[PDB]
Amino acid sequence: GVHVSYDNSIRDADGTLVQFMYGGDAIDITKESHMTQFEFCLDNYYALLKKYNPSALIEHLDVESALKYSKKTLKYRKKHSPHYKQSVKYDPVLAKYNPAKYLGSVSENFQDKLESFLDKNSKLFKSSDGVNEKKFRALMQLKYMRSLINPGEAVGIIASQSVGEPSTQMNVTLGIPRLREIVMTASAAIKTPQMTLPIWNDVSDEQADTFCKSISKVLLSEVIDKVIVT
Amino acid sequence: TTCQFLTKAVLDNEREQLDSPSARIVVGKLNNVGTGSFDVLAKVPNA
Amino acid sequence: TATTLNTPVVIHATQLPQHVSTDEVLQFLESFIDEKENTNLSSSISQLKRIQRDFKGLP
Amino acid sequence: KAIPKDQRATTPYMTKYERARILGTRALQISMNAPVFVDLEGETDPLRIAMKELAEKKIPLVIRRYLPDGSFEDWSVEELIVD
Amino acid sequence: MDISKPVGSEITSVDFGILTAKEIRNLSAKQITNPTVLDNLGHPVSGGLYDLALGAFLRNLCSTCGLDEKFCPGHQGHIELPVPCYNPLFFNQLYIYLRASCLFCHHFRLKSVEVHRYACKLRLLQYGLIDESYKLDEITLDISSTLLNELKSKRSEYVDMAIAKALSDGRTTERGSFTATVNDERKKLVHEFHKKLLSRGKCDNCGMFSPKFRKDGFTKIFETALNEKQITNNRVKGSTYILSTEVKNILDTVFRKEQCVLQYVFHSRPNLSRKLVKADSFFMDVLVVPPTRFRLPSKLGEEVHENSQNQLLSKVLTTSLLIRDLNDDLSKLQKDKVSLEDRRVIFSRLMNAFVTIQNDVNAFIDSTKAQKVPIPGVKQALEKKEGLFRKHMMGKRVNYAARSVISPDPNIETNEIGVPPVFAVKLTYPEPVTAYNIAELRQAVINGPDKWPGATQIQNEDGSLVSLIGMSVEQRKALANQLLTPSSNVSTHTLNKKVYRHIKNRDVVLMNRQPTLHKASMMGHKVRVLPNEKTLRLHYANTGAYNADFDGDEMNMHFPQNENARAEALNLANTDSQYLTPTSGSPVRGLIQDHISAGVWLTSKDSF
Amino acid sequence: NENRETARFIKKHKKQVTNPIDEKNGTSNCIVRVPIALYVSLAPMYLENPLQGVMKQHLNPLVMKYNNKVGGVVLGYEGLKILDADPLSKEDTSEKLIKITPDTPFGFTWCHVNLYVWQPQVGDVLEGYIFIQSASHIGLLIHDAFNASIKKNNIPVDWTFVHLGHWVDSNGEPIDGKLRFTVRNVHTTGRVVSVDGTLIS
Amino acid sequence: KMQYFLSTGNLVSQSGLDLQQVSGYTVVAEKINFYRFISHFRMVHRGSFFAQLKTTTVRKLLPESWGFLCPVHTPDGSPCGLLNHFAHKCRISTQQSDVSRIPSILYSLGVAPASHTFAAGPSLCCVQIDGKIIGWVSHEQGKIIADTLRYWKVEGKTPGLPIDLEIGYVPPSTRGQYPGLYLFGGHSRMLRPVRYLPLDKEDIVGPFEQVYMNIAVTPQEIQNNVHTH
Amino acid sequence: DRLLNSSDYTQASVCRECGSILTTQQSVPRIGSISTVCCRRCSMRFEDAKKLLTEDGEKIFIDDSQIWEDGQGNKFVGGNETTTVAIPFVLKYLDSELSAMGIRL
Amino acid sequence: MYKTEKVDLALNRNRGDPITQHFGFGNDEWPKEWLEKLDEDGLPYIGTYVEEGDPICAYFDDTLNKTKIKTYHSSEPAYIEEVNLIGDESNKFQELQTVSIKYRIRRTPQIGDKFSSRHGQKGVCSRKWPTIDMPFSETGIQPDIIINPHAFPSRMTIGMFVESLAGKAGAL
Amino acid sequence: RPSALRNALGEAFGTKKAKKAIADLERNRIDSDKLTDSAIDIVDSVRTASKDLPTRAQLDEITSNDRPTPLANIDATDVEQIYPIESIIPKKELQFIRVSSILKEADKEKKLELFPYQNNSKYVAKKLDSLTQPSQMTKLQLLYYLSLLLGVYENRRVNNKTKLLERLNSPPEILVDGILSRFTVIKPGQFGRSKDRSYFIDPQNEDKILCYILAIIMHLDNFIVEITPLAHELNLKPSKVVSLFRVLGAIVKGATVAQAEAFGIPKSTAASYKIATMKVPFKL
RNA sequence: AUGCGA
Ligand SMILES: [Zn+2]
Ligand SMILES: [Zn+2]
Ligand SMILES: [Zn+2]
Repeated sequence: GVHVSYDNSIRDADGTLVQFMYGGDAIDITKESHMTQFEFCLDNYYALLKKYNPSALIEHLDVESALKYSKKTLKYRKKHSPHYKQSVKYDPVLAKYNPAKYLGSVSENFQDKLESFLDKNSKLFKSSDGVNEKKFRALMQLKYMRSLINPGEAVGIIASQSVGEPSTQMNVTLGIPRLREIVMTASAAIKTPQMTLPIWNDVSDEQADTFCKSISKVLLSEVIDKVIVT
Repeated sequence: TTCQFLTKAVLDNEREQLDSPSARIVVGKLNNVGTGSFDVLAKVPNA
Repeated sequence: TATTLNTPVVIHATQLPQHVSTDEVLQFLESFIDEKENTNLSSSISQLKRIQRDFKGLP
Repeated sequence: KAIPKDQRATTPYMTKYERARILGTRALQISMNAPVFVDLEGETDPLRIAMKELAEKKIPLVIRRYLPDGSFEDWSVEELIVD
Repeated sequence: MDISKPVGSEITSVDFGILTAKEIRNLSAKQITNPTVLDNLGHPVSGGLYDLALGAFLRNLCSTCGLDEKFCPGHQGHIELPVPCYNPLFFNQLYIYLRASCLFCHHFRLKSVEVHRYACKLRLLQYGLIDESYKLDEITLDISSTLLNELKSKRSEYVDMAIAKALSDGRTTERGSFTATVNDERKKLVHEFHKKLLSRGKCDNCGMFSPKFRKDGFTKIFETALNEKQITNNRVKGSTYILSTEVKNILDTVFRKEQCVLQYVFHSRPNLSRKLVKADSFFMDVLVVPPTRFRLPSKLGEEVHENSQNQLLSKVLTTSLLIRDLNDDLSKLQKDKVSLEDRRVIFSRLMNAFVTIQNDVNAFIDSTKAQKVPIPGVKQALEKKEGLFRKHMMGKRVNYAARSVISPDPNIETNEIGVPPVFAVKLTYPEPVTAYNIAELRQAVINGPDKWPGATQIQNEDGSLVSLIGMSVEQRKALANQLLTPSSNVSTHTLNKKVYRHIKNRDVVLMNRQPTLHKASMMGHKVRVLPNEKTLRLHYANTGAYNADFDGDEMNMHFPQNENARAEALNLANTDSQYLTPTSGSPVRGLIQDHISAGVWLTSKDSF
Repeated sequence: NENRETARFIKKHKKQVTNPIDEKNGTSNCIVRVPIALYVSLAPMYLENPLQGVMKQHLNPLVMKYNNKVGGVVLGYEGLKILDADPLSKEDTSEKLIKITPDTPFGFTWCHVNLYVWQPQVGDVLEGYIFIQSASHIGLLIHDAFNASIKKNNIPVDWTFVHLGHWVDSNGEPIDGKLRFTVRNVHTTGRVVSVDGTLIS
Repeated sequence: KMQYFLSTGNLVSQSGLDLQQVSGYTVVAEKINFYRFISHFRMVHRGSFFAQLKTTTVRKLLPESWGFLCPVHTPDGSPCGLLNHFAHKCRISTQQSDVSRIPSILYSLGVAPASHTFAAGPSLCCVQIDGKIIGWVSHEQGKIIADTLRYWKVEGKTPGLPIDLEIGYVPPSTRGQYPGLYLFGGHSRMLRPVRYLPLDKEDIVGPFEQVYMNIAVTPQEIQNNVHTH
Repeated sequence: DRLLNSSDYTQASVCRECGSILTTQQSVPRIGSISTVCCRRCSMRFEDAKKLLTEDGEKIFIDDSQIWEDGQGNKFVGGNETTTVAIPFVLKYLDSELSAMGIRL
Repeated sequence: MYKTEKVDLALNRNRGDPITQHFGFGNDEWPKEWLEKLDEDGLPYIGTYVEEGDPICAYFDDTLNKTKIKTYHSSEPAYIEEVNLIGDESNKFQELQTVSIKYRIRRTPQIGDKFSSRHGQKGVCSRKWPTIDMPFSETGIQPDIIINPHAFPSRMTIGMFVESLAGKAGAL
Repeated sequence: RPSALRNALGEAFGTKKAKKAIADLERNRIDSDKLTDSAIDIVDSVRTASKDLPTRAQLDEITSNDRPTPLANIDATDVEQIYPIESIIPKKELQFIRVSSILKEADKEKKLELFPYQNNSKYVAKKLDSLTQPSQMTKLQLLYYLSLLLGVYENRRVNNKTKLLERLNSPPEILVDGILSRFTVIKPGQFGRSKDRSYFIDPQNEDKILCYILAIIMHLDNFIVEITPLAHELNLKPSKVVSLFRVLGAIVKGATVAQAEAFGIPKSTAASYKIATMKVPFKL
């Protein structure tokens, strides 16, 4: 029952919404592979410009509304580039503009990596024929819009097979029994329930060994040498 | 446990809204996913 | 003649019928017959003209 | 259920699934003697003919995109960017 | 299927609900009464299991439809169960509801206003008003009848307010409110409801001491004695087996006296049907009779195997008729026979008979509810490992399909599949004939079914089928000049003829391997008829997507019959749409073995 | 309750009107115009004659034909209206829209049309031109369209035979031309529509 | 009735023959290949009921099977490990013999008769013959009897001592198998030849005694004071 | 197309007034009557029918058992898989039902 | 490939008021082209080519007053190897109601047939390569079988390599 | 002994013993006596509930049953009066079957022009030899009836009136109408009638007709029928002939000395020579 | 089910 609504939200065939975006970005795995290989795409810039020629499409939508959000939020977000003290005044652009309609509505993680690439490639920008970060960035955004997951894609099933099929190739429970222990039974009784504890930078290794002994359970049996009942 | 779900369904007087892809298969209905996520109509000349 | 491709699934009136006068009947007949003449239905049309003649007085 | 034209908010592009269904249904129509609005240009496969009709957007079909509420947007082929 | 035969009455939803014996009697095509099945070793017993009212048989027409075995859809008869019994399917339920009553008042032993409390919650959850469902608990105040009625007033007012708001706000509708969370809140509520229902170990509304109820498991309920402290307390308030009949007579009255709450207790959504909640819902006063069409014996090649239903049903008729005959024997004793304890034994026959019939009907439902490897009942028919649903609904056999061991072929496209001419001559496409395909179909007809781009059959536009299986070149020649004939019936003037043409180099086909581990393992390939082949030819590039190897692996070839499925098999399922896996998006399709060593050798700087 | 179900039988099986004799000298106004809603299929081949498509498809075979629901022989149709599948066209648009099946190229539509129906009832007094005269019935033809026959059993013994000979009326003169009769029944279980007249009421 | 049971393989009786299943006992000789025909008669099954088991320790090839079950003749699929195959040199005892004379020789060898022994424990070796407990000795006498027994086995002068007797010696072992000298001569023993070096002649060994026996695999690997065969 | 259209696809009768696919029957024809689809729930016993408090003309249909009925002429045909019909076999025994929806009702 | 058949005339053996079915004819009206396959005793000529649809025997039941035949229902043609008349273990049965017919189905090596070395390196025959197109050695021969080397790196069927070099030496 | 068995059980298993004991608990006293009285009242309720169905079997045998037969006269004091001619040949048709011309006609060919049916059967040759007196007119009428039934049986595969008519010799319409109405399942209808009268004879009707035929032979043979020769003559299954004769209630067994002598069959084959007979005390 | 191809 789990599929993509036309609004990009993940709803069940019941109608119950499960996620508001696929992985929170609505990106298709079958597209992503090169979606973050910017330099290569650039070496084949003119070809991709021939695929995603914008002049056919630049007439049907807006390339600024999201870019405007990018200006106010990109400023304040670079101002807030501590985690729980978030830029709560600005949700990500994917919340504020249909990624299919205003080119530039992209995960902030992808936006940031892309800009940082454009800055780190000013020397590639000293190797181009004339390409600029607005023309290349515009192209890569258009790759992003054209890489989005289609309305109605059976992504629930796709997920499920993507977990089953590779699990055929298969101190704590690993592999299939572990996945079973989670996915299949949601067992409140792990076979090897563990809790990882970060120890402060100041915590010496010897203090840590003292604490390791100091926390472990100690049964009376553990100290008993001999019991004689007469 | 098909019969168990049968019992709880009848006792509820449940109505199937025919959403499950499987359930819809049971009734021989175009699946609602993908190409069945929508309907197609036709534009016809009125004059 | 047994299925949808020839016969409507369902027919329902939305109000109580209206009792067309002889003159309204004749005006409909003349307009309908003329529009149809302008196909075994023609034979029923042949009967409609006789009805028209009977709605004229005499076949 | 009628989503106002002023209010249509969905992807201007034809989904792969929408395009697929359109091509099937229109092909099926021509194959059931729907009047072809494009040059047959020799072709005999109704499916490739419907593909020609898509290339010219001569297709006279409309997509009803449903929203899980049940509201829908009636879109012409002649506007949704085919690809 | 034919595209030429549309329907426009599609099912939009499915309501579930209990039948009723009077409904069955009105619809029932017949009552089957005779425990005989066949007679004189070979004849269909009148008004028995194989009465023609239950469908057509042996060239005998359906006595309810007069239709042949190949035509009569069949009709469902019915059995009038002597005494009322217990429905296995709800037996746990009726036991629960039995434990909830008062035996001197015949109400639920739970506080009436608290009950009303429940009814309120279940009404709000018909509309799924969850926040209000939690908000009801706040209504608060020896407790006067004026005060208990004041709680009933505030609660009813609360119902009216939450409804008036939600209906005003359109936050629900006349049709109720239905969501997954509403269902869950119902299961939790109905559970806490049942726990409070169980808490009363004596009546509160009436103070009465209900007996402890014991059960055998599926055929008897017993009514336990009480303690003299409770008995004498009953004086101031002034284990035995009981039949289903007494259970029905008590529970009916209890179920009516608490109909006002139970009305909302037994529906998760608004009872638009104004359905009375009847105790006869858990009991079977009658038994239906399925169509014989669906009760035919399994004859596989020579062996005729009896139907298991015939056997269990004959067991029901024998037991029931014996019990009716015992009822005749007491109707004999019953003049008066003042001291003939002789019946003290036929009365043992009555008790034994009664448990017997109940258990045997149970057996008719579920073998695992009766008392070595007995014929399966409907519960066994529906589940085990397939559940009629899994074995014939969630998966089926299919037509237009072939299976064969695959053989490699590198010279075909990577998107094609090599079809051997046996399969190329035995698979057809239902081609509507036009002015644009008249030439091709006229030639295919000329070839006939036993040649290349040929055709096995011709379906007229009148609906009739004309097989070309044995027609001569002359006969096919005559039909070729008739493929484009004019209309004949205005009933059919809109259609055009169809030709069941062989599969050819322009068709798409859906190849599926064994372990359907992922959707990428079942793709559509473009058909390429290969001469002088007998095995499915496949390009190597696909074998790492099927996880296939020519060791002996066999593949299913599906030929879709429809432009919707053709367009999907040429555009979506097609190999080109499968260059990446959705698991990871790494390409799963590339050259293999020898081609790899060939690239390593050819691309060496040493290669001139 | 048992009167909801009797309300179902009388109120569902109720008859609307009893078409009277015009001026009590004509015929019963069994001809009536009724606006309906029908549900028809549309082939693709009528994409250039869609209103006429529906006509040729469904409405043309319906004329001169009995409909159980309307209770009579369709006298003609008026005002076909395709219900647009998509709102706003003060019903008016150079093109309409229709739902296509999710399996076939066929369309399904709502339609609103006025019907011209011949809705006779039992007891109506009608006049007919004698079709035939056999010793068990009198054949007549209503409007030159509807065949009517009055069988011997429903005829007054006061009628007079003259020999398949000839009938002489109750007055004592042989019948000729037109006959005035009351409708006893209308039969429709076969080939074409049907009827039944009486001379005793 | 035996044609029916033998035609279905559903052997059923009021005692159940002390067997875990009522099917699968019969197989079609399936002569599609002479290899298959001979393969049928050296195939042995662990039984259907262990085929039903979910685990694999039953399927695990154990080293005890050396010389008795084939390490490579095993089907692939559900039966894997369930359908074992006998070694081409394996034999099956079909009779029992001269067990009556073995007590006499043991008594001569120093076994105390169980009425006289009056002792029992892991601290002492129990000499048993076919599940007839005949006596107790020191564990040292356990070893002396085992080896001298093998000498009188390979010898030809003690007819009360059939060549095919299996000499189960169990030495004393910390938490080991409970000690004893369990001889067996009865039916269904699996027996296989090995070459006894001290008398340079063939000797029949079964899988029980093999556990504690040092059998060199070839003459050049015979380790001093270790491999007896 | 695969799990239906090419397997057990059947255009089957359902009662537009009952919503069931197993009460449906072909009514028996007569000297003046063709075969007509009837729903068993939607018919009246010719022995009753208010006859004491009470005809359309065309609501009487006859069974192969010669039984006259009033009504039952409101059922139609819909595309489903034949196994669906197989379900009433078990389910109708199971004391449940289909309310097979359609257009207006 | 041999397929053996039992042709029984005692399907219902039935009470025992009759048991007359006899191989042969009576009405003459049968298609005399059946003699092209079935001898005047109702049994096919041993050696006969049989194809799907061909009559495998002809018999006569007095109840039907008809000469009936058992049709052959198979995917492939065969040849009749033996026809065996069974009167044995019977009390009288002289009417010859049981006949066993053996079919000989020739099986040519064909694309899709499985082949294996003695090393479990199994493969279907992908194609029957033209002799001219095969590779020919300087000894003037072209191999019988070609196995792809790329199978070995996973299988490590090196015993097969030694069998190749041993069979070559041992032939020479 | 069961109790003792229980003791054995007690020793063997605590748990299993518990289960059996539970069974005992389930039984309890079973019929309680006070409970029994209440139950009796319930039985009265059952009386109302009870499916007052009928005699079950007597009614079925009397009425339509495994195969229909002519109406037997259970009170007949002579076998010939069990199935009178009017039961074999309906009164309405019997009054119209006048065979006087057949008795008076000496020429076999002219008699053939008088027969309602002509076929390949030897029956007419067999019965004709014995019908020489006018007193046998009734017997001759029965001969007429077999001929008519034979025409029906051999053409039971005919599915329309005209094709059936093609096999008969201008038989009285009343005979065809009666046979089709009560011994066949007519597909009724004026729609079919405008083209022709179409119909079919189902297997149960075929069984009925065959029973009527055996009834005819039985009457003309004074209720003593040779099984073997009849089966051979009619091309019927031995099991079918036996079953059908038993439906009529005849006793079929090996010939008596008198029967063997009269029929001229070896006494040694008498036990294998099946004869059908009818007696005074009617069959149950 | 026994066995088996993958
Ligand atoms: Zn039927
Ligand atoms: Zn109470
Ligand atoms: Zn209904």
